[PDB]
Amino acid sequence: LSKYVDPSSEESHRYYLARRNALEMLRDRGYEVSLEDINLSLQDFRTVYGERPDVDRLRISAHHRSDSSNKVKVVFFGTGKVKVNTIRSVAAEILSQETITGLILVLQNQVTDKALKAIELFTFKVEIFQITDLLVNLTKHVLSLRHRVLTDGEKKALLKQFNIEEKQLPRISKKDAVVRYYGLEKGQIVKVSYRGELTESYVAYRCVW
Amino acid sequence: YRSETKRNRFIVRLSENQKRKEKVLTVYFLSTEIPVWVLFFALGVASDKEAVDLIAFDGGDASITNSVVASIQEADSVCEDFRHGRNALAYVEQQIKGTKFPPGESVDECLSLYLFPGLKSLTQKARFLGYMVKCLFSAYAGKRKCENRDNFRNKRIELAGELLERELRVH
Amino acid sequence: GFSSRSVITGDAFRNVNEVGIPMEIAHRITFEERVSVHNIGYLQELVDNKMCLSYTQGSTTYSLRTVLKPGQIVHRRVMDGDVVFINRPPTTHKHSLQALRVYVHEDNTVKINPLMCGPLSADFDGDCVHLFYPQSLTAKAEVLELFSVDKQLRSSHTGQLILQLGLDSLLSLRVMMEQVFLDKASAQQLAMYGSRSLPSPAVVKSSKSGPAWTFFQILQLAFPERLSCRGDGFIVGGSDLLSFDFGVDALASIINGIVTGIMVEKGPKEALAFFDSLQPLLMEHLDPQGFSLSLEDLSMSREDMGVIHNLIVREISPMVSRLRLSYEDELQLENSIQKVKEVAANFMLKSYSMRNLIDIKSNSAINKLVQQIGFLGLQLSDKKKLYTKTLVEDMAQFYKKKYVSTSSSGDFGIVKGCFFHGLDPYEEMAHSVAAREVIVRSSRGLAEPGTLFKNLMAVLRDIVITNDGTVRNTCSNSIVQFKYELSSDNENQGLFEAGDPVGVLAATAMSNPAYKAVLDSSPNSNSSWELMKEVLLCKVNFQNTTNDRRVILYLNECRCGKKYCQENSAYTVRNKLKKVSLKDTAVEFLVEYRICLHGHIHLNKTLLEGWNISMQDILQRCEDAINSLVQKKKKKAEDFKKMNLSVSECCSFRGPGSSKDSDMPCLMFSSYNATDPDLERTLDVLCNTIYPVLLETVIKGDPRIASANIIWNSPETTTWIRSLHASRRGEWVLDVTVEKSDVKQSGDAWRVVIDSCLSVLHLIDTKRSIPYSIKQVQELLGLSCAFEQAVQRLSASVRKVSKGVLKEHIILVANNMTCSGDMLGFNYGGYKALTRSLTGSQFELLWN
Amino acid sequence: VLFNGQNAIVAVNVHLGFNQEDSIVMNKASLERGMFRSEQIRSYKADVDS
Amino acid sequence: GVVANLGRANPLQSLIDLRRTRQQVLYTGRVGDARYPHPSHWGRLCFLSTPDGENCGLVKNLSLLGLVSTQIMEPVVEELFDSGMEELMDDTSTPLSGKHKVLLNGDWVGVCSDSDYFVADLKSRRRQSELPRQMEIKLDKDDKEVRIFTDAGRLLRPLLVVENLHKLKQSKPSK
DNA sequence: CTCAAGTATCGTAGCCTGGTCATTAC
DNA sequence: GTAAGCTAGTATTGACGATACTTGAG
RNA sequence: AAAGACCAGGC
Ligand SMILES: [Mg+2]
Ligand SMILES: [Zn+2]
Repeated sequence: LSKYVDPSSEESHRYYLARRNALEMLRDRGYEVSLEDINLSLQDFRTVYGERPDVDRLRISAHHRSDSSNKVKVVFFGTGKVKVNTIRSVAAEILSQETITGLILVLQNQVTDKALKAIELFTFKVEIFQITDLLVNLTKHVLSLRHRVLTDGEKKALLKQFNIEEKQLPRISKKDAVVRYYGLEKGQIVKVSYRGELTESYVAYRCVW
Repeated sequence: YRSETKRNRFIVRLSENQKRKEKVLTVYFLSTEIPVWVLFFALGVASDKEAVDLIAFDGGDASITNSVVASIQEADSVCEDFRHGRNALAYVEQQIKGTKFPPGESVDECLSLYLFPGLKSLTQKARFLGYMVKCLFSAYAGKRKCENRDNFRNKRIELAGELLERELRVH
Repeated sequence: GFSSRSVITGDAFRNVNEVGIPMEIAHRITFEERVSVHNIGYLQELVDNKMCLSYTQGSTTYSLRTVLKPGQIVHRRVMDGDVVFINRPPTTHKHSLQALRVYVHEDNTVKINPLMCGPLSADFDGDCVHLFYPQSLTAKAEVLELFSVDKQLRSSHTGQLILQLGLDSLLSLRVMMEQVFLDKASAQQLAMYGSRSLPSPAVVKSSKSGPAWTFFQILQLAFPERLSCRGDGFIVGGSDLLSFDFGVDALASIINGIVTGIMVEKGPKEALAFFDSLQPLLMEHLDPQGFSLSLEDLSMSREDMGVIHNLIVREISPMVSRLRLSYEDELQLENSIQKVKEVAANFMLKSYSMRNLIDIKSNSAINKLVQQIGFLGLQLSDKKKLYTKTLVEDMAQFYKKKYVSTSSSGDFGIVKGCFFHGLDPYEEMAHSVAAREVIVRSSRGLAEPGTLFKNLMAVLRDIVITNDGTVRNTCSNSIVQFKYELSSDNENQGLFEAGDPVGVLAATAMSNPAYKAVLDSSPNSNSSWELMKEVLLCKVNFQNTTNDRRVILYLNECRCGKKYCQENSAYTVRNKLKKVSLKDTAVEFLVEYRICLHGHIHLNKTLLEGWNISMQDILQRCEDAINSLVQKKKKKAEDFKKMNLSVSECCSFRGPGSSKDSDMPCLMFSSYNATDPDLERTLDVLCNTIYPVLLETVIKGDPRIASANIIWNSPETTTWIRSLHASRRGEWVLDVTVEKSDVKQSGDAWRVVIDSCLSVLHLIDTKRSIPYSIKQVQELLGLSCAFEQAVQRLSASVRKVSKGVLKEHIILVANNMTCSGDMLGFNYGGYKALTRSLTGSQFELLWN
Repeated sequence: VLFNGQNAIVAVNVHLGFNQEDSIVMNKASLERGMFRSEQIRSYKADVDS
Repeated sequence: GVVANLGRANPLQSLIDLRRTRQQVLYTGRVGDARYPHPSHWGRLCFLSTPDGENCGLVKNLSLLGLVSTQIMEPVVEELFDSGMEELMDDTSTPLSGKHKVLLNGDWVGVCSDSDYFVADLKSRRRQSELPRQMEIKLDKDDKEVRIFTDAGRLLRPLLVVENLHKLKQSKPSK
């Protein structure tokens, strides 16, 4: 290994890392997904799906841990430049399937400004990602910190103390890394406790805005 | 080349006036872009071999040969057989005369007045143009350095006579 | 009311909070008083002695230059005991407003205590101050209550004291420490200056001499009564200095501990009384001894100078002709010349006068003495200097020209001589270039601190600690922070209180080290100001500069636990990444006639083998790229219709010049769609379209990585961009830089380094590698990670220039930057962004 | 006339803390005997029409 | 920045106000190496004394033995033939390889075959007062060129000539 | 039928206090 | 009325950010 | 009056 290079296909390895990243983000978000559907090798991935894998034979993912009616899917894509008629037809068959509460669209090379408004009208809440953003797990990095979201009652009890109206708080934008990694809506309030030799024993509270 | 008169400025440029053209030679004389091969045959040279003798390439250097054959076959793409008698001279007549504020002169008196003052014959002006092009090609290949204006061998110092002359000419 | 400008001089024998005012100033400035009960007789005495200048009863200003009834305004002249406030004209003097008590003299200057030079950052070489004179009574109360010296004793930028024992006082303490005992006459003469009583002698009787005190009993003569405190190197008990440990490396810190003991438990003014009794005692101790320096102090021996010159001509000069030809990352020069400078300092601190007149642990002040006694060191280089490289080449050629006596006997950028023995004319010119560059950088370069302070005050002006304790903006009434300190609450008071303008304090604590760094303009203080600007001046719009494309890649640890296997993985990934193209191997392009015209790209045989490339590789890596470029962006690229390629190890066509005769490797190409009736247009298409696009084809490595070099890191900064991994210190890293043509929007360089690292990615430490710029960390890891990294970088840069800045101002700066939602800068691009996105009135008195 | 000043005898020594921060201490009797004694002439000008 | 006031605080301020030189620039604050000493200042401009404000390095001071040349009014081109210079013929057909070009104030006036005899004979005729004293002769081996300057504005300085230096012994040491 | 972009320009680039002068008549 | 004879007519030390235009192509 | 232009001292 000290000087080894893997003489295999890279695109199967890219779909492997991106699919385990999707599974990881669902498991750390909280939904029940199968163990070791995360924890599997690259080699047995290459045995089960090949070296040049097809995308519609993906992992149709599972539902909520404690709730039952909250279920979700993933949709992978092809390489070339995309047009939104594909997304509307696949959304028609998605809503025809059984029932969901959303899905993750992992795109490949481009999203369209015609696309985001033409997926905005659908009857659930879906996400759009990028295939090259999903390689390294950002919550496995050393510099990452915990973002424990507090309940609506704890939000009320914090707004009790300082007599404030939620737009005088410090903010965190919704097009942020950890905000889309946990799939947070506007108006939730998250806290973070800092470790680090100038900011130890220091906590912060931000409102998604 | 600069001088006293503002009508004496003479520039030879090595550039692309445009795929992927070879770099060619251009003359900016009397606010008029002229190919340098036309000016060579206008000053009185007879052959391309003696024109590249006037430049004196010192051999080799295929970029120099590429630039001179591109400038030849670009000279031939502007005037139809400029090498025949007074064709290039008529070309620089109609190229000088069409400018903004043309000079009150024919081209022969224009050459004897505003082209390289201090030289006698047009033969010597062709030789000086070949020396100028040799200097440019030698700087191109990295054998010559560009002038920097911080080296004081490129500077003159003006005191009371030089300033008082300039002030007195205005009034 | 009134103002006054005057030249300052010093006076060590009056009190710290006293200012001496010239009589010409004092007899023309007035103070106004409202005459009423408890001051009829006292003001009547003054008007009888013609010390009141003017008067007004009602409104009609009748002059006196009249008896007193209660209710009019007397304007008397300045006398002893009044309060003025002092300010040097605040060019950088942002917090120097001090309140002082007035005495009058006959000279022309303004006299202040020498302990007040560092709170004002003034010296006695021509400086002038402005004195202001408060007229209203509520203004007198505000000046006396906020800006007095005992009120302002503990600093608000750092946690330290604004009053430190300096030049002559510390030297007096050092010479009082190297001899320990004092006889009776000088001890009683010193005891005349103490506020306490002289103790019994520590030594009552020896058989040799008489009684003798120690200097601890002299130093204790300034304490207050019944003091008992404790610190690091001292024990004080019962107002007696019981213990004080040895040192000269500790002495100033022990004095600072004694003063903070007194000002933690002693009074309302007792630390000032301590200084007011200590300083004249130390002057009167040093005065019957004197202190000087001779030529012997400045003359290094012949042996030590021979060792210095031998270490230079052995180590420094053969290296400097190697690693200066490389690029900027090799500052090994500075470490090695610092080792030789350490040797020189160890030599020169054998003279007793020189070690008492400097701070030994300081390094900016110890390089200046090495330049005088020994060599000057490096004076010319072509890295981040304000002059160009043509000047450096001209100076190297001039070095060849002038030392015609055995040229290249050393380097041209190293000066070997000293100031004490004199420079050559060449060494003088080389030193004069470096001095001129420092002077220009210090004078012209004072506009970026000037801009930074304006944009810092424009955003940080209205951030106040409120009455409930939350640090809030006041124009928008939004929470910037929930607590300013970490132990402040309504049971425990602290250094900061409600109503404090903490934003202005943060802005000034940020602007001070910037101005200090530029006014010094050392290489270290230049690099620190660079590191500070790279945090404080970020841009919310993507500018895709050089730092935006840089990525640091880390590695794993211990292949099979064998020695020398981590560098092998480093070059494995380097050999996978690094870009070398076909034109890096091409030498000539030879068009042949045998359809008819056939091009021969000729190669070099050796660099194919030194990089392990074969020719079928080059055929593949040309063919895939040319078929992609005829597939991508299909217009004006129909020259590759049926163009042909071919490969051979040997062709030997060998056109007229520079033959290799055999195995000159050749990539033949041709065309077949150009069925032309002329050769002259075929030569145009094969020499002006195809041959350009066939040169920039890359053969080994990835086409998007512009560079990927290996740095050993290990800068004894211990993982400068890591926070908690291990106690390891010697990792080797790759600093990948992507080409400009690939990064389009922000965050792309990480995306194209990870995707191009994909077949070798089992070797890279995925959980540790990060980008280089702080906005790219914000794009990759999020806003909280960017906040913590901005604190961690700003702290290092500010600690390199000026030591001990409090963490509260840095945390407030990083909170105010990232309060809008995304990290913004202190420039116009950040200011208009937030502007688009978006004490007084604190209490009220009334009767009861 | 290339040199404008005096030859003063200088000692390098501390003087009760009165020469700190680049101050100097001078001699009273050397000043009374005429060292560094200076004359100064100022001109005040005015014009009218004739 | 052309005409200044004369200062009379002491005679030295008046002396150094008359010996200054200036490089005027457009926006003061973004120049190249104009503010720095160049090695071609040696002996003619002081590299130690300069202002420190905005005019740092842009205003120079003359050295002590520095002289500014003036224009030579006599014709000099016809006395160049006596040292081994030949004419520039008019045929544009003859090649001139090996010969060095001579340039008088930038104007090409002739060629010379041996250049290490032409220059050494011109310099010997200048040291005997039949050529003007302010005439600059530069031999250029790489460009194959001999440049001669006789115009105004050049900075000169005196130097000892070593090979003529033995002519003091036989003279008399009167001042 | 619009983003980006490749130019095409605009405009500020050290800043503040002192003292001074010399200020087109037509 | 001065426009700064007509004056050049690009034909000589600045150099970046910041805003505004004429391409191809989904 | 107001601006230009210069010089000096700091930052
Ligand atoms: Mg000072
Ligand atoms: Zn070949």
